[PDB]
Amino acid sequence: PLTADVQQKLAELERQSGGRLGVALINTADNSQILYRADERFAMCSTSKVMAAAAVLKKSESEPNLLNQRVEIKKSDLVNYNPIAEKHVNGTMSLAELSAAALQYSDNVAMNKLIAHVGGPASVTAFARQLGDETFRLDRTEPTLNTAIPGDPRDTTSPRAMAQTLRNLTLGKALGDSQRAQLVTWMKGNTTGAASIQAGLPASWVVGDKTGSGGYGTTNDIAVIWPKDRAPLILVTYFTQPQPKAESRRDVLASAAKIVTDGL
Ligand SMILES: *C(=O)C/C=N/[C@H](C(=O)O)C(=O)CCO
Repeated sequence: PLTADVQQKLAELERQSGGRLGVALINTADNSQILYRADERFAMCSTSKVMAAAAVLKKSESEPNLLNQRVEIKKSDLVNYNPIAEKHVNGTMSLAELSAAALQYSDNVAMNKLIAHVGGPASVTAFARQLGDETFRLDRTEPTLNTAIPGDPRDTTSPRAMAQTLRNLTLGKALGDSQRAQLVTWMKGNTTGAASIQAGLPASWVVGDKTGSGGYGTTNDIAVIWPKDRAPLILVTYFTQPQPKAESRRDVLASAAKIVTDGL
């Protein structure tokens, strides 16, 4: 996986941080991968929002507007973490606005609206299947999909599956050129990821990422990364802990990112 003192470094990091670490890096320069527990299941938490927004982008390829469609925001709709959907109670938001809100502020009402709109969690899972992702499963809505209970396969995927899917979505041809560019723009505009993968990368590198967090101190990040003068990287870092109310460890994701981008 590079020696494998990248593997030894990740093993150290995992053990030192006392949780379970999952990493999948794809280097598009030569198609190489660095994998650490990349076939184990992890709770996606808010990183699942990329798949929901992508499912909507894919449907917009056959429903030419779609992104302009308005969605009512109700008082009762508040799950709550929803920093954007609140400024529109008893108003509406477009699907474009809900996508942006879900992806860039991790708005949980926005996620629920995306899920509802494609047909529920099973239809988000079906979109993943149509992409050839056989591992992704979305089972619940916000906020329960973030429980992240050990042994619970609901709302999980593997780092390898999520890295390949994210590659196909942001760089490959899973989406139309227009829709791919929209997804990349949204993720590049993320506001929640400065302390996660980005914290472990040279400051000049451009990152589009989606974080996630949940029970058991689950701390996640999935990213497309353009180091300059370099071919892009896809990096998935998933991290979960054993105590139910463990605190977030976004620094572990930053360290994982440093480790696997070393030599690059
Ligand atoms: C996506 O990762 C955002 C979700 N965070 C969840 C929530 O919906 O409340 C949690 O933080 C659960 C407890 O950490």
